[PDB]
This record gives sequence, C-alpha cells and structure tokens, in this order.
Amino acid sequence: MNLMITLLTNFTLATLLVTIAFWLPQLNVYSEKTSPYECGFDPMGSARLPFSMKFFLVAITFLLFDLEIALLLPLPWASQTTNLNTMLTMALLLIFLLAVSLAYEWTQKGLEWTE
Amino acid sequence: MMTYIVFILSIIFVMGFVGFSSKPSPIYGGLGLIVSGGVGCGIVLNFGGSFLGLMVFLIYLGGMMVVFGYTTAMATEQYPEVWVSNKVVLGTFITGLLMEFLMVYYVLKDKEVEIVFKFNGMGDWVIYDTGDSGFFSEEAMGIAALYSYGTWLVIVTGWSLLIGVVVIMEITRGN
Amino acid sequence: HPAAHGVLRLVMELSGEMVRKCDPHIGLLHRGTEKLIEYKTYLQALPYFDRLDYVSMMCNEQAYSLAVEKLLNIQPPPRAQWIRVLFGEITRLLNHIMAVTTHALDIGAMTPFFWMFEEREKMFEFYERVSGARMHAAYVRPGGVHQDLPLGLMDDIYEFSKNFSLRIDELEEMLTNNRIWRNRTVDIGVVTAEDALNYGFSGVMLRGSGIQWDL
Amino acid sequence: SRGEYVVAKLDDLINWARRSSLWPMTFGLACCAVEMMHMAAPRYDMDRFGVVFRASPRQSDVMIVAGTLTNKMAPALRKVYDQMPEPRYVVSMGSCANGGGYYHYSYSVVRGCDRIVPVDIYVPGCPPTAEALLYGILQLQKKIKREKRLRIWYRR
Amino acid sequence: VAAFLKNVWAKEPVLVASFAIAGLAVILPTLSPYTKYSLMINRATPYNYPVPLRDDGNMPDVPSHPQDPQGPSLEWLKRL
Amino acid sequence: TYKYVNLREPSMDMKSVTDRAAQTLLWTELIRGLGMTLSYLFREPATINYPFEKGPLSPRFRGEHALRRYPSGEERCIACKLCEAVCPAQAITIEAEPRADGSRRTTRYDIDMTKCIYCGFCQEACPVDAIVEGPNFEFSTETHEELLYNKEKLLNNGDKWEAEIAANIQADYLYR
Amino acid sequence: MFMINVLTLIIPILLAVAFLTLVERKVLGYMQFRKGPNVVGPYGLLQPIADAIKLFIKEPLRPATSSISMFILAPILALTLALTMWIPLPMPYPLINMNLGVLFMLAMSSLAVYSILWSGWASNSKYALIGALRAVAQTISYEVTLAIILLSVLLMNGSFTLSTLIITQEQVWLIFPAWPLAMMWFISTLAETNRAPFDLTEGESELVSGFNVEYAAGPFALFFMAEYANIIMMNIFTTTLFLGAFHNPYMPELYTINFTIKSLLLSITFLWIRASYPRFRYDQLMHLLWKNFLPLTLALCMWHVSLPILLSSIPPQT
Amino acid sequence: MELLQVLKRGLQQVSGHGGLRGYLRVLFRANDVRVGTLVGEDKYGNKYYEDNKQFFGRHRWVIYTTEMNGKNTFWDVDGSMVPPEWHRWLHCMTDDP
Amino acid sequence: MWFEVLPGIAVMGVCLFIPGMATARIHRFSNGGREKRVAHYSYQWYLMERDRRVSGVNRYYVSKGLENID
Ligand SMILES: CCCCCCCCCCCCCCCCCC(=O)OC[C@H](COP(=O)([O-])OCC[N+](C)(C)C)OC(=O)CCCCCCCCCCCCCCCCC
Ligand SMILES: CCCCCCCCCCCCCCCCCC(=O)OC[C@H](COP(=O)(O)OCCN)OC(=O)CCCCCCCCCCCCCCCCC
Ligand SMILES: CCCCCCCCCCCCCCCCCC(=O)OC[C@H](COP(=O)(O)OCCN)OC(=O)CCCCCCCCCCCCCCCCC
Ligand SMILES: CCCCCCCCCCCCCCCCCC(=O)OC[C@H](COP(=O)(O)OCCN)OC(=O)CCCCCCCCCCCCCCCCC
Ligand SMILES: CCCCCCCCCCCCCCCCCC(=O)OC[C@H](COP(=O)(O)OCCN)OC(=O)CCCCCCCCCCCCCCCCC
Ligand code: SF4
Ligand code: SF4
Ligand code: SF4
Repeated sequence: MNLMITLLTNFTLATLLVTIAFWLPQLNVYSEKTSPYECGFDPMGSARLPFSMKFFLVAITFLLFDLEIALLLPLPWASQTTNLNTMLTMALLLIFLLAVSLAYEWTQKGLEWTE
Repeated sequence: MMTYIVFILSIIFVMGFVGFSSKPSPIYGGLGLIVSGGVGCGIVLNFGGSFLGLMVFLIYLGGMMVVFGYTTAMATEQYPEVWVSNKVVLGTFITGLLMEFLMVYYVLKDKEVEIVFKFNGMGDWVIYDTGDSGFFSEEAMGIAALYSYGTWLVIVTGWSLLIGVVVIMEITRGN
Repeated sequence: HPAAHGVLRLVMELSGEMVRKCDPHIGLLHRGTEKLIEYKTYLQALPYFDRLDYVSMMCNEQAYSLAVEKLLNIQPPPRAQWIRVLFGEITRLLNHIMAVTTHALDIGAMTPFFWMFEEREKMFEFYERVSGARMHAAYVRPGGVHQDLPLGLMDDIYEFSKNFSLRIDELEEMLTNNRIWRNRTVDIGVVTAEDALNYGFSGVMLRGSGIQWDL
Repeated sequence: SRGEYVVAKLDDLINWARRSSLWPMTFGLACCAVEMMHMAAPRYDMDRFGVVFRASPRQSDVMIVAGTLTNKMAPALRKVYDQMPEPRYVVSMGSCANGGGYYHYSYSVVRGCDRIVPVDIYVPGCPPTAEALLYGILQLQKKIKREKRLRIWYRR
Repeated sequence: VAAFLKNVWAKEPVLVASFAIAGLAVILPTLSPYTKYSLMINRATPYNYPVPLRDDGNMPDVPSHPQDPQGPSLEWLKRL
Repeated sequence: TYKYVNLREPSMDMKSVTDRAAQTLLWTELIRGLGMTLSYLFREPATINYPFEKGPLSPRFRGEHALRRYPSGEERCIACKLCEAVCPAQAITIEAEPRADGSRRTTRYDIDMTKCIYCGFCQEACPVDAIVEGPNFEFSTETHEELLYNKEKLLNNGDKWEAEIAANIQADYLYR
Repeated sequence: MFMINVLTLIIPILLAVAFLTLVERKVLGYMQFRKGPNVVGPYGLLQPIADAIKLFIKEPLRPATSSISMFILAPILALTLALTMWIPLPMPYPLINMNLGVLFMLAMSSLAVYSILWSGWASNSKYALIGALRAVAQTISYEVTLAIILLSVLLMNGSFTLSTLIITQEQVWLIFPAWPLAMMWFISTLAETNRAPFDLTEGESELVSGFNVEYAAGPFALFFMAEYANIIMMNIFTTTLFLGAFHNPYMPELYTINFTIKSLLLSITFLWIRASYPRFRYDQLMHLLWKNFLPLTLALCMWHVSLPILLSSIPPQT
Repeated sequence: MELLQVLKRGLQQVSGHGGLRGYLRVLFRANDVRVGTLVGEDKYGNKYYEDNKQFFGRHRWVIYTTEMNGKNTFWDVDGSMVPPEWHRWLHCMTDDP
Repeated sequence: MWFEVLPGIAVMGVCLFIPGMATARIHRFSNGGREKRVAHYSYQWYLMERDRRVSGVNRYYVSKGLENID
C-alpha cells in the first residue's frame, strides 16, 4: 500500500518540475536555435547511422555473467542448510567454473577490443 | 476495485506485450519489455515471490540494456518507427489492444470465459492460503536448496554456461 | 570545443570511437598578417609578432629583432642581450606552464592549472613592470630593448625563481607518478626519429624522439 | 497599487537570480582568451561571483567574444549565439572583437563582432586585463539588475 | 619454481594474490577442526515444532519432560 | 650537455618487488596526490576582493589615452602628426589649421579605441609630451560609438587624470 | 500521515543536493588555491537559490530532430528513480523496511542507466550517442563486480535486509574484516555514478557535454539533482555497509548524527578524489574491473563463503 | 594552544567594526570583515585602509561610500569611483598616500 | 580561510539530520510511543494480527496486559 503511494508521490514531484519549467518563462522559438549542436557547424550525416561497436564480445560475456553470478546470490541462505559439505563443494565448483570461463576469455584475447 | 490489483497489473503486462510484440523499432520494443518486466515482477511479488521478481527484473534490465547497445550499434534505421510511422505496426497494435480490452470486458460481465481453457472472473485473492509460514519464506528456502539438493542441476548448468562462453568465443572469430 | 585550442575544425572519420581519418581544417584565425606587414614599416610591424604566438611574446620579438639586426649589420649592447635572454627564459617558463597545465586540463587534471596560474600571474606582473603591458609587451626592438629595468625588479625575480622550484616539485608530485596520468600517455603518439625529421618537426617533437638537437 | 509593488519585487528577484548566476561559455579565439583564463585564475576568481564556465551553449547564459572574429568563423559564431536560450547576453572584449583592432583593414577579418551578433558590453584593450574583464562582468551584472521586464509587462 | 613465482609476482601481483586466496579457501576447510561445530549448530536450530511421540511403553531414550536429563543438550554450544 | 630523461631501469630484488606490489595493491601515490590536495586545502587563497582590493600595477601602465597641458592652461599638442604617422593600426586622425592667435593647434584629434592596440608608440613619439597613455583601465562602455574618442573627450580625460599622469611621468621620465 | 513522512524524506534531500552544489564548488575552489562563491550572500549561502531560480526561468529548448516523448520521459525517470530509491535506507529506521532492500537498490541502480541511455538516444546528436554508449560500456564494466562485492560482503550479515546491518556491526566495524572489498566497493561506487575519475558521460574534454548537451535549463537541472542525490545515496549506502554506527533504540538521534557525519566525510572524500585525478579512458576502465577487480572479487567470494563454515560463525538469518 | 587566540581575534574583528551592526554592514557590503588602520578619506566619503601584515595584493583596500554624485551607491559599488590621487596609492603604484 | 566551508557543510548536516529522525518521531507518534513493529516473517504478521484483533480498538499498538484476564 505504501510503496505505490511513495512511487506516485515521487513520480508526481518529478513530473511537476517540467510543466513548471515549460509553462512559466517567456519562450521564443525560431528555426535556428533548435538545430542539433555540432560545435557551430552543421553536421555531416545523421545521428541514426550505424555506430560500429567494439566491445560486443564482452557484452555477450556480461549477458552470461549477470545471471551466472545471479545463481550465486542465494549463498547466504544456503549457509543455513543442514547439509553443509555438499553446499560448500557446489558453491566452490560454481565459482571455479566462473574463474575457468574468465581465464579462457582472457587467454584467447577475448577481452581485447576489435580494430 | 483494489482487490483486482494483480488483475490490473496483468492487464498492463499484456498491454506491454502487445506494445513490443508489434515490432515498431527495437528501442521502443526494449522500453515495452522493460515495462512488462516491471509489472511482471510486481505480479510475482504480489504472490509472495519478492526474490524471484527482483531477480528477473535485474536480469531483464541488464539484458535489455545490452540489447539497446546492440541496436544502437547494428540494427538501426535512418527513420525509426515509434508506433504510428508504419501503418501495419499501428494497425496491429490497435487490434491487439482492442482484443485485450474486449477480453477484459467479456470476463468482467459474466465472471467466466472460455478461451481454449476455461477461466473464472473473480480476483485471484481467493486462491491464497490462510495459514502462516513460520519464520521462513518458502521461496527463499526453495531456492537455497539448490546447493544442498540440486547438485546435478548445478553441475549441468555450470557446464552449459562454460560451454556457452566457449561457443561465443568460437562463433565470432572469422577464421 | 573546450578541447580544441580556440579555433580548430577536425573532421574525423571514426569507426565508432576509434579514429580512421583526421582532417584538421584551419584558417578560422587567419588574419592575413604577412600582407599588412608589407603595408607597414619595421617598427610598425614589430607589434605584429606579439600576437602570432600569444604565449611566447618576447620570443617572437627576439626572432624578428634578430632578423632585422642581421639585415641591418648591427648588434645590440651586451646588457640588452642579457636582458633579452633572461626575459626569453621567463617567456619559456610561461609557455611551458601553459602547455603542461592546459594539456593536463584536457586530459582531466584541472588542479595544476590553478596551481601554476599564480606563477603565470607573477611573471605577467614582471612583464607589466618592465614594459607596461601584461602580455603584448612590444619591449624587444631591433637594436636592443626599448627601456631599462625599473629598480628592484631583480630581487623580485630572484624570490620568484627561489619558490618556483617548489612549485615545479608540487606539479611533478601531482602528475608524474600518477598511474592514471601514465595510462593516458605511456603508449600514445609514438613518433620515430626518421618520421619526425621528414615531417618538419622541430623542438620537443625531436627531443622526445631521442634526436639531440637544440638551437 | 499593490500589483505594481508585487511585480516590482518579482522583477527584482528574477534580476537578482539571473545576475548572480551568470554561466558563460567556454569560447575563446585568441590572446584575449588567455587573459580570460587569467581572470579564471585563483587571483581574480570569477567563481566568487557565480561566474562558472559551461561547455554547451544550451546550458549557458552569456557569451564572451574573446579574440578575432574572422570571415571563416562568423557563421559558426552566429550559430553558437543562435543556439543559446533566452535571455542571452554578449560581452565583446578586446580590440579585435570590438572594431577589428590591428586587423581592421585585413581582407578576411570581420570588423567587429557587432556585425554578426548583438552586443551588450564592449570591453576595450589589447588585451583588456583580467581586472578590466571582471569590471566588465560586474557592469553587465549592474545592467541586468536595472532591467524592467515585469514592470513593462504590467504597463503594457 | 622460485624464479617463475618471483617473475609472476613482479609482473602481475593481483593474479598471485587471487590464486593464493583461492588456494587457502579451497584447502583450508578440510584442515580446520571446526566444521562439525557448524554442522551441529545448523542442525540444532529449531525451525519446526518438535512433534511428540505416542508413549507405547518402551522408549528409554526420549524424555517425558524437556527438563528431564535425557535428550540432546547444547551445553557445548553455550561453552564453545 | 644533455641528460637521459626517462631511461632509469627498475630493480628486481624481492624487497623492491614487494614494495611495488604493495603500492599496486594499496594505491600509495594516489594517497600522495590526495595528501597534496589536502595540503593545498589549508593554505591562504590568493584571491583579492575586487572592487575593494585592486591588483598591483606599475607606473608604466598603458591604459586610456589622454591629452596633457602645460602648467599655464595651454594644451601641449602642436599638431606635428608624429603619433598618427607612427600608429601601427592607424587609430589616430589629425586635422589642423592656424587658429586666431596664429598658433599651430589641432582642429580634429580622433583616436579609435577599437582600433588602438595600446602599445604606447604615440606617447613615446610625442616630442612635447602631449598625448599620454593614462593608468585608467575601467572605462568599458555599453555602445560601440562611445569608444570613438574625439578631441573633447581626450582633453576631458587629461583634465580628469592630470593629477596622476604628472606623477607617473615624474616617476618614469628618467628611464626615457 | 505517510504523506508527511514521504515529503519530509524528499524535501530535505533536495535541499541537501542544492547545498551539495554549494559545498562542491567551495571545497573544490579551496583545494585549487582559490575561493568559492561568497558574494551572493553571507559566505555564499544563497548561491544554490540563485542557480535554482535562474534555471527554472530559462527556455526549455526542445529540439526538432529529437523524439519529444522520450526526451521528456528520460529526466522524469531519472529524478523519479533518484527519489524512490532513497527509501530502504535505515536512518536508523527506514521509511520502507524491505526484506530484500539490497536487491531493490541493485535493481533500481540498474534501472537508472536507462535514463542516461534514452537521453542520449532521444536527442538526435552524435555526442549524445557517444555519451550513451560510454554509459553502456561503464555499466557492463562495473555491474557484475559490484554485485559480487555486495554478495561477498553480505555473507557475514546473514540476509539482504538493510535494517539488520546495524546489528551485524554492533560489535566491530565491517571494514576491519572486509577492507579489500571495501576499497573495491568504493571504486565501484565511484564508477557507478559517472563521477571522476570515471566521468566518461558528461565529459567536458572529449565531448562538449555528452548525453545532456541538448538539454537546456529546466530539464538539465533534473540530471544534476539526480546525480547529486545519487552520490549522497552511495555515500550513505557505503556508510551503512562498512561503517555501522552504535544504535540506541531510546535515542535514534545518536545514530542519526553518527551516520550523518560519516556520510559527510564520505562525500568530502568523493570531492577530494574528484579534484586530484585525471580522467580514465573508457576502454581502460573496461579492462580495470574485468581484469584486476574481478579475479580478486571471485577469490574473496570463495574465501568469504568458506570462512564462516571454517570457524562456526555462520550468521543467523533471523 | 592557539584555538582560543583565533576566537579572540575573531571577536576583536567583530568589535573593531563598531559593533554588531557595523560588522553586518561591512560583511554584507564588502564580504571581508578584517580591520585595518584608517589611512585616509577623500572628499566623496570613500575610506582607505592599510594592513601591511597581510600578503601582497591584500594590504590596501577601500570601503566605498553610500553617496557619490547624487547616486545611492550603498550596494552598487564601482571600481571607477576612486579619485586619481587615491588611485595611485590603491593600485600599489607608490608607497606614499 | 578553509573553515568557511564549514557553514555550508553544517547546513548539509541539517539537511541530513531532518528526514531520518523525523521518521523515528513519526514511528513514535502513530505506534503509541513505541517503535513501529517489523514483520519480516509470517509469524510476526500473525502476532500483529492477533494483537490487532485482541486489542478491541482495531489498533495493534494498544497493548492489553495481564489485568485483562480473570
Ligand atoms: C570504503 C573505505 C575507503 C576505501 C578507499 C577510499 C579512499 C582512497 C581512494 C584512492 C583513490 C582512488 C581513485 C581511483 C583509482 C582507480 C584505479 C584503481 O583502483 O586501480 C586498481 C588497481 C588495478 O591495477 P592497475 O590498473 O595498475 O593494473 C595493473 C595491470 N598490469 C599488471 C597488467 C600492468 O589495483 C587493484 O585492482 C587492487 C584492488 C585492491 C587490492 C587489495 C588487496 C588486499 C590484500 C590481498 C592479499 C595480499 C597478500 C598476498 C596473499 C596473502 C594470503 C594470505
Ligand atoms: C588451484 C588454485 C585455485 C584455482 C581456481 C580459482 C582461481 C581464482 C582466481 C581466478 C582468476 C581468473 C583469471 C585468471 C587468468 C589467468 C590467465 C591469464 O590471463 O594469464 C595472463 C597472465 C600474463 O599476463 P598477459 O599475458 O600480459 O595478459 C594480457 C593482459 N594483461 O598470466 C599470468 O600472470 C600467469 C597466471 C598463471 C600463474 C599464476 C600463479 C599464481 C601463484 C600463486 C601462489 C601459489 C598458489 C598455489 C595454488 C595453485 C595455483 C596454480
Ligand atoms: C512508461 C515508463 C514507466 C512510467 C512509470 C514509472 C513508475 C516507476 C518506475 C520505477 C519503480 C519500479 C518498481 C518495480 C517493482 C519494485 C518492487 C519493490 O520495490 O519491491 C520491494 C518490496 C519487496 O520486499 P518484500 O520482501 O516483498 O517484503 C514483504 C515483507 N514485508 O515490496 C514490498 O515490500 C511490497 C510493497 C507493495 C508492492 C505492490 C506490488 C508491486 C507494485 C508495482 C507497481 C508498478 C511498477 C511498474 C514498473 C515499471 C517499470 C518501467
Ligand atoms: C506583498 C509582499 C510580497 C510581494 C511578493 C514578493 C515576495 C518576495 C520576492 C523575493 C524577494 C524580492 C527582493 C529581492 C532582492 C531585492 C534587493 C536587491 O537586489 O538586493 C541586492 C542585494 C545584493 O546587492 P549587490 O548589488 O549584489 O551588492 C554587491 C555586493 N558587493 O541582495 C542581497 O543582499 C540578497 C537578496 C536575497 C533575496 C531573497 C533570497 C532569495 C529568494 C528566496 C525565496 C524564493 C526562493 C525559495 C527557494 C526556491 C528553490 C531553491
Ligand atoms: C535546512 C536549512 C536550509 C537553509 C536555507 C537558507 C540558508 C540561508 C539563510 C539566510 C541567511 C541570511 C541571508 C541574507 C540575505 C540578504 C538579506 C539582505 O540584506 O537583504 C537586503 C535586500 C535589500 O534591502 P534594502 O532595502 O537595500 O536595505 C536597506 C539597507 N539600509 O532586501 C532583500 O533582499 C529583501 C529581504 C530578503 C530576506 C531574505 C532572508 C533569507 C531567505 C533565505 C531563504 C530560505 C529561508 C529559510 C527556509 C527554511 C526555514 C523556514
Ligand atoms: S585585441 Fe589584442 S590581445 Fe585581444 S585577441 Fe586581438 S590582438 Fe590579441
Ligand atoms: S597606443 Fe599604439 S595603437 Fe594606440 S593610439 Fe597609440 S600608437 Fe596607436
Ligand atoms: S605626436 Fe604629440 S605633438 Fe605631435 S601631433 Fe601627436 S599629440 Fe600632437
């Protein structure tokens, strides 16, 4: 009950600070002020062109790694189980496999940027 | 009408699914999937699974951010379509919303619907349990039992993730 | 742009972020100096050299005065020569403070800028005491210097040169040993000796490449 | 009338807020920019008066034309001034930005920045010193203080 | 192997520190005698109700009252 | 006559390698930079309180131009046109004619302050110490044409700043 | 009544953000051998008021080539997420006592990146696109190491609840047994908020202003207060994590004063770091966390998961 | 110790400006409350103070008047309001007032 | 000097002192002079509901002691 009230309060306080910033002052709009800013000269091409990325491999590695460490997040609660040797072995195995994957990425020049 | 809070959140869920499944442009598809993930984590948090909702919210936010970086990099157009720049996209979005609200109106009238299964019309608050759970939440102990019990699951998942890393290395090589 | 030195138009073809081609378009500060120099006398064209390198004023003054004195077959008195050399070294301190502090500012270290601009202000005070203007002195002229030093200037220069060593020590403690400063400068812009000689490089560009050459 | 007093006090408040929070743009061309940085030096300390440089024209208040405005540069300066949001002020400093200075009769020099952009304060010198530029900034603040926007709006 | 260790400690000390911490964390729990203390501490925590048993007539190991001397006590946990 | 900057070879022994590894893992020189900033936090700032605290200057300072007078009321200039012939930016315009008592005096004396570069060629080429470069520098205007000084403005500036110009000339006349 | 509580939570943090602008300018000036603003009022106390009134009476300048809906939604989302993520912090009693507050703050810190990303993409400019992609690179550099650091440091607490973190540090501080994790966490919080030396998005050297180069006054102030509220919340979060103060249930003002001065010292340390270091390259930051921080984080995670089992010191979950 | 000596110097700086009212006046007008020897006063009301213990550039200052040539200059002080005979001394061009 | 950064910082201190203690004061006002009870697990919520039902005023902080029984 309280969380949506706090969310709505913060959303209302944020969204009221732009309609105050819009409708209050004196505005003067012409077709030279609102041009895209490229340090005084008009740009070449558009900003919607393909922006060729370099760290795509590390992006995919992060895609795997985010959830592959999200598997490791219930490890506090897993310390409360009666069977402790098996839990310790499995957690150490999981982080060891993480380290092996990271070392395989490192050795095969996978962390370096293309071009 | 506060007793139908999960039903309203599910309505926003299907609304976001209609919004990004019409495929206008992957930026706004990512925005729609972020909204859908938020209301879905709200739904499962209302059912009591706060950890699972927070985890799926974090995972899908990270995935959608990497996706947005990819579409800015690679899958882009001179004039992206927001929702109304294309006739087919706007049309299918309109019929998706219309079908969703038609189903809402039909299930809110006689409290029963037949789409291939059979569904009621009362709020889901009826199907809750009336007893307490002690000094633990069941979902937390259930996911914490992954290491004490699920050794085979942990082994095959770790091997699958390591093999996936090797596969990502091998595919994007070029020679 | 805060990065460009005032006026400079790099048209840069980038492969996302890595540069593939750089095209420096210049001429935004072309004033057409060396035609108006032809349209004026030698003394009238002497203040033109104060504004070419607007952080190395008396160095350009000394260059123009040496050229005119070579054409005139005359030489300045020894005291004028010693004054010119001392103020040229003061000017070199000015230019090197400007270069290092601005370079660290574009790299990201904005604090040595404020640390060394106080010493820059003190040298500008020396300029103003010796000529009357803070930057464009018009002090060094063909035949020597225009005016003699006001009394008590040597002691002020001595005190400033006494404390400037500690100022340089503070700057070198800040920037030289820093790892983040090294990561932006260890393997950036490597120029070989032959490519530096064939490209008309002079000064530090040669001396950073191991070529022993000073004029 | 009470409404006249109310609009006068509101005009005083907005003029105080606009004059005590001047945000110039990092925009220099020549020698006079070196003197502007010496005004930004610890001795004169423009940030005492709320004057802080901002790189983008969209988040800037004033523009200080410091240097020689040549023929190849004037459209860029005009576009940069156009992109600044209202209210906008221009301070012309140095002889080059006032009337051409040394290069008045040159073929590729605009004879003053008044020909391109409207100018509020003219600061003379070659270079005008950091003390003189700070004096010009304070004079611009005084000019902003005696503005009469809401009073004229009530009269109109 | 001393030369290799010195070279890798001079070049990349972070990997050496990580591998040493990993090696200690792997080989240390099998050497310490306090793991069984964790085992019975985790087993001695009463999450659920101790549901009683029906007295058939021959149960000498379980008590009739919690304050009876028979039963699993935790004076070791109080001592530790 | 030359020194080998940045050619020192690092050491190899175990104590120095351990020191370098400790500096790597514990960030010693970053703490050194933090300590230098903390030292600069506790110094006296060099900021003067303008406009109540003006910066130091010199008697040779070049600022606003002025026209002097003899100590009897007569203006010093005799229209010799040396200043407009030596002005590099051609900021000085002089027109002269014989006045009522037959004295060679100016009729138009215009200095364009937006053309002037403030280098003191006119004040040093003047044979009768008529034109001077006064010490004033706080004379910024709000309009372009106000920086176009005629003879009346220069004479008023001379009458306004004579009490300082005479002292500055008395201080600095022996170096010329 | 809860309205009173939420407004007394959200108004003093806006005042704190404005006076943080003042303190930042004045302290950064004093570390650079000069003075800060002191002419607006008595010792410059009225400078943030002048800045705030000035920025809200200027033109908004919505561009023509920019998608207006996302252009408006992004700063609103930034300020909103900066507001409704201060809640689970215990001061010493949190406004919202979440059972999983740590994961909540992690998720809403992951969500605040999208405001920067959509600000860069919405305003049709190349510099904004460069800033947005640099934000993406910073996020993939820091996020996984940040999460593993939090998981390894929460193995001694017992659970993800932020309220029980005071009880964990009732005897000794948590910086004594986890100081390498504390240093790595401090660097992660520096790189999370795009603060120096890992600014890389509002880069005034490589770019003009970055993602907010097309945002004029009014919407531009929203990003500023979002960033400054973010750095205060990171300072308070680090203080709660590693510098747990003595809490008396009869006198909460003791804990309030203690963590207030500790968070003030942490913000002073942030500005101390800001004035003294050159800017990292955004490919060197990528190889910083993924090659130096990550292996040590994995080793310390294994050490901290094998340590309490080794010592019969597994913390309770209740 | 030296902290209470600093407090005594601050209280003496408070008392040396004619009390609390003069202290707040000079604080809100000049943003500097250090006392000094009254070197001089011109015919327009400006007061000129000197304190040679301060470092160079801060050893001479001026408190401007509140009335100059018919204008209320209580707040809008100007750097060109100094007469030339005091402009020689204020800009450190000579050692003699 | 440097100590002039101490006024504004002090204001920041007030700006970091106001909210949190206010919550405590709010927690001392609604809950009848005691702390606001926490419910992390369902047993605590069940005890809260039992107290709310047994108070008779529909307020869980109205504590009924041993004088209620015979
Ligand atoms: C919260 C509490 C306060 C925290 C500190 C806050 C104040 C101090 C802030 C300082 C300024 C920081 C500015 C940003 C710096 C960014 C750069 C950076 O951090 O780079 C990290 C650098 C990265 O190194 P690098 O960038 O130089 O990379 C080197 C790369 N090679 C080698 C290829 C050349 O260092 C680390 O990653 C170290 C992390 C912490 C290590 C802690 C080790 C603890 C001890 C372990 C055991 C050691 C003994 C051996 C085993 C024994 C077993 C029993
Ligand atoms: C069994 C122990 C536990 C093992 C599992 C848990 C591991 C936890 C830590 C995970 C680390 C993940 C990343 C590992 C990467 C290793 C491969 C690699 O990248 O090597 C490169 C490096 C040389 O650097 P370079 O080639 O220049 O790298 C390119 C950019 N720097 O190459 C090197 O620097 C050499 C690296 C290999 C040798 C390390 C020796 C460490 C010795 C420590 C003390 C003794 C420990 C005894 C335990 C067994 C160790 C094998
Ligand atoms: C178009 C663009 C978007 C425009 C709109 C933007 C709106 C704001 C977006 C930012 C905020 C997103 C929030 C997403 C859900 C977060 C859930 C959360 O914070 O949960 C915290 C807490 C979990 O703790 P728990 O363990 O359940 O404790 C119970 C025992 N006391 O939970 C609790 O303690 C339970 C409190 C009540 C929960 C009710 C059910 C969830 C309500 C969800 C509201 C809608 C969220 C929409 C998100 C959209 C994201 C794009
Ligand atoms: C019917 C009656 C009511 C009618 C409606 C009006 C209500 C009040 C409106 C606001 C106040 C109006 C008056 C504003 C000041 C007018 C006088 C003035 O300009 O004083 C100048 C003086 C500084 O003088 P200066 O020229 O700078 O001196 C040089 C220094 N050597 O300046 C100073 O000494 C400082 C001036 C401070 C002004 C007040 C503080 C700022 C405003 C605070 C309230 C509004 C904002 C609240 C917070 C918003 C979010 C941040
Ligand atoms: C959590 C804590 C947050 C704290 C935030 C605020 C911090 C600073 C507090 C105030 C400090 C002192 C400020 C003094 C401002 C200048 C006052 C002044 O001198 O104004 C003079 C001006 C012109 O008056 P004039 O007619 O020229 O006077 C004739 C003189 N012979 O006359 C005017 O300008 C008109 C009168 C203006 C009065 C303004 C008073 C200060 C207002 C500050 C706004 C916030 C107030 C507190 C809000 C929270 C508490 C309720
Ligand atoms: S006015 Fe003089 S100092 Fe300024 S830019 Fe022109 S030549 Fe340089
Ligand atoms: S100072 Fe130089 S430029 Fe100015 S009027 Fe005199 S001679 Fe001409
Ligand atoms: S040089 Fe002197 S005397 Fe000759 S015209 Fe010029 S001002 Fe007059």
